[PDB]
Amino acid sequence: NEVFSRPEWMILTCLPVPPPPVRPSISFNESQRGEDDLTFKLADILKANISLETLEHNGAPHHAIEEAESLLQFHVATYMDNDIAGQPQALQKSGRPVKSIRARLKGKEGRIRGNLMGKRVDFSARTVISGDPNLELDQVGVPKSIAKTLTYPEVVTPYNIDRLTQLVRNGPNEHPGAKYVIRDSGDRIDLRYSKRAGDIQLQYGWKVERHIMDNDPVLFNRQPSLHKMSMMAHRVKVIPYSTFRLNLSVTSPYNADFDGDEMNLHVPQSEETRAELSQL
Amino acid sequence: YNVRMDTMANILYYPQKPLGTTRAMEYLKFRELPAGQNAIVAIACYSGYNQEDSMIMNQSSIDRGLFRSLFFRSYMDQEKKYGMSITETFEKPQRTNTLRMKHGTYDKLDDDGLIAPGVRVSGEDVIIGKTTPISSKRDASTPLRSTENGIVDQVLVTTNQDGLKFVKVRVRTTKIPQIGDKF
Amino acid sequence: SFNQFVDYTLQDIICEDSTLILEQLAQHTTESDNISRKYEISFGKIYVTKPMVNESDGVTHALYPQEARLRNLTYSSGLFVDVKKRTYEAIDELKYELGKVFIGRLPIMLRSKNCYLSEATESDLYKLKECP
Amino acid sequence: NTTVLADEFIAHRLGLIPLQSMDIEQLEYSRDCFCEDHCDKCSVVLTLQAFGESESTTNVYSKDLVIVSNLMGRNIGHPIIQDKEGNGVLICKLRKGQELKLTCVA
Amino acid sequence: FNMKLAINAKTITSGLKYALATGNWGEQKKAMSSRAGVSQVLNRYTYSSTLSHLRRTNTPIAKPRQLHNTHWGLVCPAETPEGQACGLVKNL
Amino acid sequence: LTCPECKVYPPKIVERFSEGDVVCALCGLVLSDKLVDTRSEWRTFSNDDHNGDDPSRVGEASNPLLDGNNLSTRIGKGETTDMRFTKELNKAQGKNVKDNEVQAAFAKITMLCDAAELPKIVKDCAKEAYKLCHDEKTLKGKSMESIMAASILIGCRRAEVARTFKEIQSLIHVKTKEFGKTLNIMKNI
Amino acid sequence: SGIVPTLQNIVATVTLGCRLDLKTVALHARNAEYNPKRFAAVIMRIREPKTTALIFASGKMVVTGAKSEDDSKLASRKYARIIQKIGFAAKFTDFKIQNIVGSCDVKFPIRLEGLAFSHGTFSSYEPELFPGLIYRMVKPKIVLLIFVSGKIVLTGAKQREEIYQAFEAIYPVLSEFRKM
Amino acid sequence: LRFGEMERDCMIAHGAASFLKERLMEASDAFRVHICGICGLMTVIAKLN
Amino acid sequence: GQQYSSAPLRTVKEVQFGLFSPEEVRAISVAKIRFPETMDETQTRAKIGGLNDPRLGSIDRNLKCQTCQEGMNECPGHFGHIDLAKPVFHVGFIAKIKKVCECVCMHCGK
Amino acid sequence: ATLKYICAECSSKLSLSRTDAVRCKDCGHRILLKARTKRLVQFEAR
Ligand SMILES: [Mg+2]
Ligand SMILES: [Zn+2]
Ligand SMILES: [Zn+2]
Ligand SMILES: [Zn+2]
Ligand SMILES: [Zn+2]
Ligand SMILES: [Zn+2]
Repeated sequence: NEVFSRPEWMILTCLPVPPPPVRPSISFNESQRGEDDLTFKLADILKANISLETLEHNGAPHHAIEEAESLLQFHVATYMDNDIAGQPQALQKSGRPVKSIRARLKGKEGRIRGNLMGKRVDFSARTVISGDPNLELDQVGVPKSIAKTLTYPEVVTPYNIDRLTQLVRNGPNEHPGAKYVIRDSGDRIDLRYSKRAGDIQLQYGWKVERHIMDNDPVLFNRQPSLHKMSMMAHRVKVIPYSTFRLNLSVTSPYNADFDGDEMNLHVPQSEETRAELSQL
Repeated sequence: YNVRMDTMANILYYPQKPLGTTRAMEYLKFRELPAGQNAIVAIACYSGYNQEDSMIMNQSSIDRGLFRSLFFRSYMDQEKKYGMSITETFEKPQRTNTLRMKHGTYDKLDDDGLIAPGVRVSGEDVIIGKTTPISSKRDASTPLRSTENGIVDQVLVTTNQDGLKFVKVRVRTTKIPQIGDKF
Repeated sequence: SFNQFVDYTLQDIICEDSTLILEQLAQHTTESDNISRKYEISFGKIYVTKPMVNESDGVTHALYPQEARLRNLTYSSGLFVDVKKRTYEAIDELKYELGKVFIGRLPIMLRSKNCYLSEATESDLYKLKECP
Repeated sequence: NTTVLADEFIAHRLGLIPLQSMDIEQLEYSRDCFCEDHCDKCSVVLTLQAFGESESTTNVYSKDLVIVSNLMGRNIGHPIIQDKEGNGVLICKLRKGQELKLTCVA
Repeated sequence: FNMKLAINAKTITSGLKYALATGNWGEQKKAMSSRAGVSQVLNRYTYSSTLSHLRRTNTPIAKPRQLHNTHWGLVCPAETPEGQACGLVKNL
Repeated sequence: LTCPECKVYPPKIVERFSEGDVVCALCGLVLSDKLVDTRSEWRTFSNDDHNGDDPSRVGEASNPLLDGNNLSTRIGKGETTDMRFTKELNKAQGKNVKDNEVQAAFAKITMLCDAAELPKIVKDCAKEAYKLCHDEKTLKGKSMESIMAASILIGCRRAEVARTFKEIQSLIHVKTKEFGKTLNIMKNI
Repeated sequence: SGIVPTLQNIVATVTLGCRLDLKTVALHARNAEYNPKRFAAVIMRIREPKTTALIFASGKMVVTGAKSEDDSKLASRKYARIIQKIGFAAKFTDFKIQNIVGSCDVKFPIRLEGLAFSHGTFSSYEPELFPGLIYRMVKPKIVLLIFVSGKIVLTGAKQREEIYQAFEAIYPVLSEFRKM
Repeated sequence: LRFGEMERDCMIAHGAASFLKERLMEASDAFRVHICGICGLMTVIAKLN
Repeated sequence: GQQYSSAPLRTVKEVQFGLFSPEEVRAISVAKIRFPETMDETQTRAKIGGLNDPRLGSIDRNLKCQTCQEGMNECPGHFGHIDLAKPVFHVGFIAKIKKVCECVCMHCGK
Repeated sequence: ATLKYICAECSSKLSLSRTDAVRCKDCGHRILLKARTKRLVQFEAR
């Protein structure tokens, strides 16, 4: 394409250098410092470059230049891809091969399969499941500790204002309590440490990050997840003891038993998201 | 078991030899060093709390010591030497001249940077105080796992093959049978 | 298995390639040339001590399994080999002639012949803070 | 505690040792009692000091428990001894320098 | 020809210490292909767990997982893992 | 960091790592939300991964105190490799290579400590004593096998590893009065 | 201090202004030794004042061993006079003292390692090499050799006054580290 | 925890468009860039202040 | 949080893949990148005007990000360039390049 | 009357501090435990 991809652009003449975010560094203790494999591979490209530049500038010995060119060719090439068929791998002192860019995107656990198409998440919780003849089909027994950690951001409104103020007063340690207060201003109030955690006076529009409570809709899931029924919306039921309790008849869709199975819990953060769960 | 420092050790309070045994166990030292207890077991449908591979335990028996166990975890730490000048230190860090302190408490530390054995600990608390001077100094201390707690069993101070001061801390808990507990 | 390797296999490994020689044959111009030499280095019997430890302050002493596990050491013993260095020489066809060295620390397998705990009685092990 | 057993292992056993509860009805539940922790009106204080003087294994029995609190002259806190030889419950075994010094609040 | 300068002790000492520690049965901190898991930390959960670890067999890479007739009296017909290593980890 | 609302000179702030927040301990205002695990982050640089399967392992640790900042990989054999291209690309690294080779005098110190039964902390002091005095005009033209024999007693005299000068005379080499003057011109530096 | 260092040796140079045949000097002068294979100069000594001269082919010489400025100039004149008496157009020129050495005895012992640790920037003490402590004084620029015995050596001076000023400056610190 | 590929699928099966967006954005990764309207690149030097 | 920008919030409707014209790579770039040195202004504690932030992205809880400022939790990080001594093949397209040569005249370009 | 460490075998109240190495009077056995804390520890009776 004459605009976006002329064939002349396939060959590399100039090299875009990625910024630190793409190749982070870490400064440990003044005699320990960690650089990313790319920063290594780049330095080789550079060194090989600086070398070949000096050779061309000086008396070009033809065959000592093309010798230095196919070194540069290697470093640049091995930087984008280190798993090249026929070629030797660029290795990093310890004997391990350099993590090329290709290789960061490639596999499951790559940037695609493992950071975009699936990623770990916050408002998640996991524990051993156990059955209960006294839970209703659609509910899920949630351990007090798990309820006390997972939070729902509720907007201060005339309807909830008084209730919310009470959970705020209750605080992070009591069971129907709250963890944070989010002001209009954007800054987060930590009820655990704020000197004003007592005398906290709410304003319509603020958000109270309150504990997960009985009858909140939550996504319950048993992995693998080869089913839409492997992830279903349940009513919370805060209970004692460290296990997620489920109604026995709901065992089959998840494909769960109580021989040591664990299950995942995800908490929606929006009125919209909650509706999605409860309604679909 | 009482004389060795291993990461993790699980010991049964009252082990029992099995009532039903193999002639081959004689050689396996099993009756001398057992892996369980002979429980009074009913195969019954009761409250339906034993459905799909779950079981009901006699809470009365659990109190009497049925299936309790000891638990020992061992935390280690080195006093590393980073070249000609930089040396880590065992001490109780002061929050004014020490960066990035742990929110946990440092009060249980004696001035040598260790908790004396016998003190009861708990989550996020600081077992071993360490700083990595760089300039005044950052905090390199060891806190107890946040999901655990117990009482410090033993604490030993040593030097290694080349003579780096390093310290091992044992923490003992007693794990009573609970709900999601596998058998 | 381990014992067979210590008592026999170890010696045969020291004796397969074993001896190595370097020959310095001159230019045969004139003195100081016209001098052809061949030097030998030979490996004889192999020795192996009981397990030991080399502390920071020079001193070497025996090391029991319990001290190894606690001070995070290696339960290894010393490997010693008889070395001999011969010298030979000719002028411008006739080769004419003109101790025990430490080589490494080999880790011992517990209860093997070389381990302290091998000839140990029940009461012995207990004093050694080992479990019988 | 210089014993082969854990502080809490021993502690657990001490609870399972039966104590005279004849006059239990004239003792208050500490929860209902008005002090700060415990007192005489609500508890029995037991003491246990044991040491391996003998070259042979030294045994620790429920008989080795001693009442240190004032009983208000009521039938309470006496370790129940049904044992023929009159020893009661075997709490622990000590060797030589094995010492066990503790205090119990019943 | 100074002897102490000639023979490097650290060669065989740390050369064995590496293998035994890490488990990559080969030379040395530049290992691959080297066979990892040859040396491993002894299971000390229960006494039986320790015993069965000192009688464990690894088979790296026709129908290997199946219990062969020739395994009679030599290898345990029951003691094998479930999944991936099933029938490739033999127990004496 | 200092709380914008309060501002007391000793700024009492906690790192609630578990909730991934940095809080002001007084007013409770959260001062930061993005918070990273330094232990696990350091696991990406110095790991146990020598095979090459870990996707987390993506960097390597270096030593800026001893070798400065010389980032450089090595052309070596991989799974699918012809033994030809390894030789050429290595014979090509030969033309691009003096003082970047005097680092093999660290291999002289390392092989001397291991022959003298010396700890890992002594070598790194002997290598830092040698790097900061081998190109000095104050040492000028001293016996080059007696200035590294003097920097080993300099590294031992700080790491508290007792080694007499006659103990290092037995190793190499040492000319006594020659490595005794050199042990003083460096001592001033 | 109450003590005055004793001048023990004075080194001076003298240009005789005229080339010399060392081989001839060695042949006609008594008490002369010439071994070009080791030193390209004739070594000659005289008894009054007791000194030793190093005579070069260039006509320049060094006179050593003199204990006073006068003895140094006087001895220098005698050597030149001999060179002349032998047959050279030698002349007494550019006389110049290049170094004066003096010694003392403060009479008391000295804890040297304490003095070295105290004045680390000026003193170098390592009994292994040399038993005395080397103190490099800044003003005046004089090097001192301090011994446990209380014996003091001062050198590097061009004027005898520098030896005296060097000793006065060091006496307080010597006294401070007296073993008593 | 990991809201992985197979979990994405279930959400896609349910038709939980907004629940998915939330899991992938608000509940994890989510970031804001400034892009150019001419060459749709993250080139923009946003001195937003 | 993450501070407000007056820029219009929009959604991505199309993604236009292509290759980088060296002219453009040069044009985007905010730094030359001349030296294989990381930071360490010879044994120091600051980045070298050469590799990472010669005039680039920002790190270590410090704003300095070339006027842009912001620092870590806002800065996307901007690119530098490196000027290569001679052309080299992009490993991915070693074959599309080959095929293009195979299709066209290696003298007139037709 | 106060203490610190112990012989892992000849158990003999030792005690020390900085640079005093880490040995024992006679038997070197550089192990040394650390003995209890005076402050009484309290326990649950169940
Ligand atoms: Mg199951
Ligand atoms: Zn009371
Ligand atoms: Zn643009
Ligand atoms: Zn920026
Ligand atoms: Zn054409
Ligand atoms: Zn002792």
